[PDB]
Amino acid sequence: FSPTLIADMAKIFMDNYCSPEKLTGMEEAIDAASSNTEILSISDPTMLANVLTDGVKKTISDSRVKVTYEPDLILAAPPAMPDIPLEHLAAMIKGTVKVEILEGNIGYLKIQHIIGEEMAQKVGPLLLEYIWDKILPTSAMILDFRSTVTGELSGIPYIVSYFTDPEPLIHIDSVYDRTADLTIELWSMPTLLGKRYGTSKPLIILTSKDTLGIAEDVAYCLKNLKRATIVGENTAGGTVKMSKMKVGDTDFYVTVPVAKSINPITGKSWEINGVAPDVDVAAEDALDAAIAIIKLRAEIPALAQAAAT
Amino acid sequence: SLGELVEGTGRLLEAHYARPEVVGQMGALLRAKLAQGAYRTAVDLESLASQLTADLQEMSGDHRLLVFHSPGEMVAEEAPPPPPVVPSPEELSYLIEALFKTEVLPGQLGYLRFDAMAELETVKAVGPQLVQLVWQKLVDTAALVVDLRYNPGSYSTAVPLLCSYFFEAEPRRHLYSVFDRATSRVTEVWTLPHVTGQRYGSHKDLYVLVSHTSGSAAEAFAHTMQDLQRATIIGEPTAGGALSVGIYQVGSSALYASMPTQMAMSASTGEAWDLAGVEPDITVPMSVALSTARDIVTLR
Amino acid sequence: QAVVTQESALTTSPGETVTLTCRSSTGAVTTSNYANWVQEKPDHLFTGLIGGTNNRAPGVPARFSGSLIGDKAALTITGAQTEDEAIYFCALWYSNHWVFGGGTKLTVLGQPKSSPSVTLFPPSSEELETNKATLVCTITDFYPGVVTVDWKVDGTPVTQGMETTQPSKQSNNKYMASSYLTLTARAWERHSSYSCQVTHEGHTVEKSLS
Amino acid sequence: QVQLKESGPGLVAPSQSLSITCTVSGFLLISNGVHWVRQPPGKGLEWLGVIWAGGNTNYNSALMSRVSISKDNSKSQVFLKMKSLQTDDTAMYYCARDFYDYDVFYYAMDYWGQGTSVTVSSAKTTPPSVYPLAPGSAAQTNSMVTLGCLVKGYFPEPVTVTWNSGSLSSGVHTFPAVLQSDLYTLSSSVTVPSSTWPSETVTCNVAHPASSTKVDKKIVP
Amino acid sequence: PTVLQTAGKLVADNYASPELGVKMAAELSGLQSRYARVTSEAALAELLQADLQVLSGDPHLKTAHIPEDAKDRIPGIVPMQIPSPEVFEDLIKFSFHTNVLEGNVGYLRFDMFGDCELLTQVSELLVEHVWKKIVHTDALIVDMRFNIGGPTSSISALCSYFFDEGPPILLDKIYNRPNNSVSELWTLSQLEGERYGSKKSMVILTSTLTAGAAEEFTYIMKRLGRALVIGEVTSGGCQPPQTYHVDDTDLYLTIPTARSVGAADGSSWEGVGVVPDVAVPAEAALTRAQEMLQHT
Amino acid sequence: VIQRLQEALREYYTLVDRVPALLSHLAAMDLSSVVSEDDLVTKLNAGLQAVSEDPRLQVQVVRPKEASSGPEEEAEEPPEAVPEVPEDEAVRRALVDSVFQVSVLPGNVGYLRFDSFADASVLEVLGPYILHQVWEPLQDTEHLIMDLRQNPGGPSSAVPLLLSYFQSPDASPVRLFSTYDRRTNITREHFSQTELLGRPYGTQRGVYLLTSHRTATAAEELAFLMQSLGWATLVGEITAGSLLHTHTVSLLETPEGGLALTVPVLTFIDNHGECWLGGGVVPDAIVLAEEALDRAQEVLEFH
Repeated sequence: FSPTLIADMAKIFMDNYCSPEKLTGMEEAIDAASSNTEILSISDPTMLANVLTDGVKKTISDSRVKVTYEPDLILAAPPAMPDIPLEHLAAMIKGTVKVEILEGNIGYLKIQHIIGEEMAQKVGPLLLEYIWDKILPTSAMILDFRSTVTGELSGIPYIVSYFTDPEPLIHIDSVYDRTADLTIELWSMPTLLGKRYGTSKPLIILTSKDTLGIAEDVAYCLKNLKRATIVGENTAGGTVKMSKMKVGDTDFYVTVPVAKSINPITGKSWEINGVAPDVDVAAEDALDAAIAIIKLRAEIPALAQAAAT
Repeated sequence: SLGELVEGTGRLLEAHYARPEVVGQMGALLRAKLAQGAYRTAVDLESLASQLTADLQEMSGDHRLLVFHSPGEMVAEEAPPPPPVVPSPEELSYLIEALFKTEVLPGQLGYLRFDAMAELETVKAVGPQLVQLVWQKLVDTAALVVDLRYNPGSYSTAVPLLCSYFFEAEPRRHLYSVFDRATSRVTEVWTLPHVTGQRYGSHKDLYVLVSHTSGSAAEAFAHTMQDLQRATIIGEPTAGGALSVGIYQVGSSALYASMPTQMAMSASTGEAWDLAGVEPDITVPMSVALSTARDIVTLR
Repeated sequence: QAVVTQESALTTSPGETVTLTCRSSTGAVTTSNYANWVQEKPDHLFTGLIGGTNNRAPGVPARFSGSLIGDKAALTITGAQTEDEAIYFCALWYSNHWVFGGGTKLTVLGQPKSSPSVTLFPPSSEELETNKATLVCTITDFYPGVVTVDWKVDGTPVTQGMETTQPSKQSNNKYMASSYLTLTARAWERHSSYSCQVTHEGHTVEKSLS
Repeated sequence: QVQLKESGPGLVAPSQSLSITCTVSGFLLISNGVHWVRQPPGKGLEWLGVIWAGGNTNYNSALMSRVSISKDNSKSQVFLKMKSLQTDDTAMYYCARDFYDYDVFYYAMDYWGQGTSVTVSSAKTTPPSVYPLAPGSAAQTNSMVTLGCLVKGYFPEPVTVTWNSGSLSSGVHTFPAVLQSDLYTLSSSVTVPSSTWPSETVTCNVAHPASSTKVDKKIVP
Repeated sequence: PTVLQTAGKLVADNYASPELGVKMAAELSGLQSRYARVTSEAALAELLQADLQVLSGDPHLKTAHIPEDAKDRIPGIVPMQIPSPEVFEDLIKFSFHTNVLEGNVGYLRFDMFGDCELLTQVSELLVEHVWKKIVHTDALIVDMRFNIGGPTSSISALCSYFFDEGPPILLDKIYNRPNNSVSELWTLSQLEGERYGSKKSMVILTSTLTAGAAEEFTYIMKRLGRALVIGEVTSGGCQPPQTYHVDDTDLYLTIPTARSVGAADGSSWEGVGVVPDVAVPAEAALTRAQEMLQHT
Repeated sequence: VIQRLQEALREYYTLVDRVPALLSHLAAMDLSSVVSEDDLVTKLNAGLQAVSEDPRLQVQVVRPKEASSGPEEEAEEPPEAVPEVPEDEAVRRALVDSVFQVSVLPGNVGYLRFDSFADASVLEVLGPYILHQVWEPLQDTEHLIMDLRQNPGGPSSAVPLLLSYFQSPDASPVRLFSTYDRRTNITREHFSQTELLGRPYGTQRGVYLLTSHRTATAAEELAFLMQSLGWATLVGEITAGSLLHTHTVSLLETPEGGLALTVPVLTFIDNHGECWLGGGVVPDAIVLAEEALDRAQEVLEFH
């Protein structure tokens, strides 16, 4: 063990935590913890991990930060792979989406995985006809994120851009990564492969309590941009990036949020609390409600013109 | 209820209404409303007062003749210097100094302010001292401002005497005729041929300042000065509170009728003054009236 | 107010005409009062005879008629029969309620007279144990329905202790009644002859015991 | 055929409530109104109220407050609720049908029920004592002998008297009841061939419904 | 007080429009003690000036206090010799520019309108120099863009060369209040020179500086429908003002003393000036006149 | 909801002239704060009242706990029906005598009470008998008290006929009100009748109408019209506010939990040109219902 252990955990935490400005008093609690003889009296490594974990809680107020003792932890490395041609990547993407026109000429696109910039640039031309051209002529659009739990940050501009004006460029999100000490800015793209959907047609996004990750960010941003109505349940409240980090040559690990979104409109984030629906309904009922909203609103102009004269 | 008021109202009007020539026509019309069925729509004191007030205004045009709730029956008569409280020592000059504020404004403009009209019996005792405080000090001025913006009036007994300071010494000027219906008054009211102290005279410019709080005898003075074309009246429409009416309660009800018993006919115009406020020649808020009087003097 | 009055008793004989009247306290009886005439027969048998002033119900004899006689409603029986003997009620409608009159008791003379059957019963031994003794005098099959029963203990007329029922109609239209003499067991044993004497229309029927 | 039958409680205490039912048959309540009428002992008839087909009711104003009439169309029942009883509410209560569909309009009470007797009293229910009435004078009067049963000290009415469980229907007389200090007393007699009694037994069976009591008395010489 | 009365008399006796003076005698009588408290002569003049403005609505009326005023009297000329008609013609040559522009268009710039006497006596000496040069042109441009001076009696001479001889035209009517006299300006049937005729286009050029009798000729020619006005709205002069001393005092009253009453429209060129038919900057007015004439 | 509401209003709301402005404003509201029926009702109700000032137009949801039933009315009144009127004249007089209670109060004051308004088809049949019960007995009186405190109304079809007993017999008839039903183009002027059966009470004698909070439908219309024409003094409580001038339109939006909208389809314009919005007749002399008869007597005594 040693007191060295505490010092080395602390450095990992301090060097990587996404919000260093909130760490007043931390260096001091580290010093105290290193000389706390009750801590020094712990021989059980799992008890040591639990104690340090609760100690940081009563110091930092962030429930995502944890120390664990994990002997026998092996992380599954990415699998070995031959060349995968673009046509087979396109077939894999087809398997993660459901594209449909629902009665009423309403576009439906269920997206299980938000694809990243590389994939979108390289395989997108192979999917244009299959996904996008099918739903382009619809009068309204429903994006179904109710079961979306994975995705890439770099895909966000590709979704938002199709639903917004080319000009002015929109600053969609700003993400800070503490480990890289870098801010990543996400902007709309004035030129796209496909045609824009326009700004007039209704866009509704369906959400569930399971909706997690980049999908929460897409919904949050389109909501704050006043482009989309959110229908369903409050989303899960994920984190842009967690890292689980080994402490030296020891079996202790520090788990820390290392990146965060700082929304250009709200100043806040989708993270932790998730995104609140505009129309709150059970997730199983979200699709029916979205359809009903779109249908009613489309009826309004004709109603008005009959009443006016 | 409706006949109880109507029978009392007719009897009150016949005996006391200042325009007796209107009574024959009122006696025809007021009871006509019952027989032709008009009085089958009113079943409250408020409805009775509103219906009769509308019908009375249509037949008379006289805003002094009005039916109201007994809660709205005047307030009380004004309380100004009584003769029984007048000091005997000739340092009574001090009382006159505080009753009448006299200034000589830049440009040789007289300013006279006083905020009540005492009874003529009070004015008789104070007259020798009034010479020193008002009449002599304003002799040098070429124009006079009389401020009545704070004057709630009183008794009109000294109004002919005060007005006489602004006329010729030897003319005998008709001011107004009072027709009291409760008797047969028909009393012409004239200027006095002699006043105590120096008259201001009929030539020098006179401006009378008025407000919404200007009342009774002060309204009568402002009105007579206007009607005789002697002074320009400046400020707000006056209170409308003259002593030309009496109040008659309607027995067994919460209503009354206020009735003019007196007509005031102005001498120089022939006009019947139906009160309701003096209307100024130059209508301005009360605060602006002194500035306005100065502007008229400057650009004459 | 809205008090309906009728004669209280009338008497006729068979073949004569009788008129019963019904008056409203409130004013003249009119068509709008829809005078109804109801007949009460022994042991609360009510039968509607005339409705709406002059409409005879279908099952009613043609000898019954109703009319407005001046200011009152009238029921006329032309050629009265012994079976017309009943109580007649008048009822008047007053826009929201009905008011019944007091009823007229009609007696038809010439009825067939019947003399009473008398039975005298001694106190039971079972009852004597209780220290009371009741003598029971039953009277049946008499007409008209009014008797007078006198009791005598040892030749001496009894003044107290007797109770007589009000005559009741039997199925056969004749009447019945019962008279009770209650003594104490002691008194019962102190005397010897007991007599129940029933007086019906001038005649006397007495029964005795020892 | 048109029938109306009343059923009520028999005995009720002063200051309490009264509920009576009129069960009709032969006509529908959805089409005909029903009236409630009462007859106090040794008094004339008194109208209480009516409930029309449509449900509107009208009451004798004198009673107005204490009375309430209602019905059950499906059940063919009309009910009368009467409160604040006094002993002067003692009466025969009747239901009668309302009719007006005549050649000329008029209202009539056309068919009357048989009535139900209500006794309003604070007196206590008391079962009867039954005594046999035997001739005493056992001398042959003729071919028949007349026997009886004395039903003494019961409250309230009625009592039922049967002879040999209804078998003897033969000149049976049940006399009216006398009331002395709130206790009724009545007799019943039977006439039988003298050759028969006492050879063959004669029994009177008395039932007092209000006390759920049954007594049988064998009449012996 | 005498000063106010003496001032008011000179205003009342000489104002060009006496019919608009209802109330004026009463306001003159309205001598204020505030006015009598003024010891500063310039402040007295400013105050009476503003007083008249809130009573008469004419901004040309003014009272001024002017010690040390000396008006320049007409120079001595006769003592040195009679100005001969030949030197007067040479002086008029210096107030005109006479040209035939490309397109056969006459151009005549006139810096000073010259009176009836000067026109009757010296015109004969300028007939060949001015008029005969531009007679044969197809169209005519009168440039008044810098004309700021001129006598009234000249107007007949300019108008008459550009209208028919018959019927005589009543060009203007001018009322002078001090003289109590209406002066009528008419066309003249017989002229020294040949008429230009009524067919050839006449354009008059105007600027915001164009002032006085030049505005009247432009106004009259425009109202007669003979000339098109090209340029800016004219200055809006008055036919005569008079600046008049009050008794032996250093106070002066400055008053419009005559006015035009146009026969056609009942109105005047005065004050508001003359509106152009074609509105353009004054520097561009000549180019536009040439363009309009060439297109027609 | 919003779509269905705008459609319902355009085709059925009595004040058609307010539809253009409503169609402009309703779609422009901020609806990103409301996510419940109760909220939607409350929000639209506040906006509708601000724009219309018409309390008759109101969104209302069922009890949220039992959504199959709500605050959408109860049921139409059942008075005497024409198919249930007796044929016999005695019965008809007797029925009229219980429908209308007539008293001559001390001081020669007529009292008339009746507690329903039947259809004019029923009043036609009863008219000859009403002459005997009502119109003749009150002829002797100098003032009349009409007690409607227990009258829940019924059809308004006989209201013009009843009113005409308190009007001049002559021709032309008097204008009572004008109906404007938006669902069609009614604009029907309703007038008094030039002839009545039996003696009219006339237009001169004092008339006092007693009202309660239970006074409803046709009884409220009769009281309001006697007041609007200045023919009688109304005394008692503010009436129930139940007039037959509206219709209820369900929102087929079950997500919105049992909502409906009550819409006035009819405008009632009186003889003074005032639109009556119902919500209750307001008495001239407001008192509790128990005090109304005493108050009418006081007004009569001190006239």
